[PDB]
Order: sequence, then structure tokens, then C-alpha cells
Amino acid sequence: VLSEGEWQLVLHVWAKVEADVAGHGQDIHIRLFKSHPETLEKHDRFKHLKTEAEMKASEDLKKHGVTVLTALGAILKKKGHHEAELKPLAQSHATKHKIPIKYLEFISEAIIHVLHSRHPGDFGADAQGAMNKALELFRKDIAAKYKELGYQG
Ligand code: HEM
Repeated sequence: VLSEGEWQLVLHVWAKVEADVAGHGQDIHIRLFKSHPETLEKHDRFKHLKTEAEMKASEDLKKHGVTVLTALGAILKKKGHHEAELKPLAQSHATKHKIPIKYLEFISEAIIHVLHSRHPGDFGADAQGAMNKALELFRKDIAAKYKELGYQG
């Protein structure tokens, strides 16, 4: 469970994220695809974009990024009482897309990287540790929802 103070740090940095959701989306995905290439294969519509620049100019990918970070941002604002908008995420991702929890760790890594690269003065030790706790709570709860629908993490 997160402290009031940690939740505040998380939401403090997210507010910076929200000043350019689109750019953060692209960067996080680009990081993810380059760092763990097996991830790009889950996306049939992106798995041809060869270059970073091709990645950055794809408006399909751009929009996807915003859709992903908007869902995550609604969950973080719940400060962990996120049952209701966690469930549709787990049902899509467990039954349809079939995203292993390890791929969720991978994008968790990409998020923290990008966050630290774009906002170091607002993303120091305390803030990274808080965000990390936030994303680890999210992954635990989704792994439990995954199991409730079958197929284990
Ligand atoms: C922070 C963790 C994640 C967030 C919040 C997120 C969020 C979303 C949302 C909101 C959608 C659209 C509705 C639906 O879920 O189908 C989506 C679709 C999708 N997500 Fe995730 N996602 C996460 C990470 C992942 C990862 C790591 C991958 C693995 C490549 C993945 C693959 C997909 C795929 C394949 C779809 C369907 C895309 C399509 O064919 O249009 N997502 N995601």
C-alpha cells in the first residue's frame, strides 16, 4: 500500500506526463520495441515500422500511445482503488491480446526510463520509487484478474 505522500509524487509526475501525452507515448513504445523486440510482434499493425523515425511518424502508433497512457493515468488517479477500470484492461489483455505479465514489466521499465529522461528534476529517488510502487501494485492486481479469467500471468 502506498503512502499519501507517495501517491502525491506519482500524481505530481503524471501531471507533467499529461502536458504531452502523445510524445511520452511514442517514446515509451519506441523504447519498449527496441529494448525487447518480441513485444512489437503482439502488434500486427506496427510490426513493419522499421525505424525510430518511422515509428514517430506513424499516427496509428501515436494514437495508440495516448490510448494506453490515458488508461494508465485513470488507474493511477484512483490511488489503488482501481477495480472498475482495471477489469476491462485485464479481460482484453488476458483473453484477447494475451500479454504476459512480463511484457507489463517491460513497459513499466520503459515508462520509468522515459519519465526520468524527460523530467529529472521532478523524478528523483523518492518519485521513482513511488511510481515504481504504483506500477508494481497495478501489475499485481492485474495478474490476479488474469487468473480469475483463466491463463496464468
Ligand atoms: C501500462 C500497460 C498497458 C496499458 C494501460 C495498455 C492499454 C491498452 C488499451 C487501453 C488498449 C485498447 C483497448 C484494449 O485493451 O483492447 C490496448 C490495446 C492493446 N494492447 Fe495494451 N496496454 C498495456 C500494455 C500492453 C503491452 C505491454 C502490450 C504488448 C505488445 C500491449 C498490447 C496491446 C494490444 C495488442 C492491443 C490491441 C491493439 C490493436 O490491435 O488495436 N499492451 N492496450
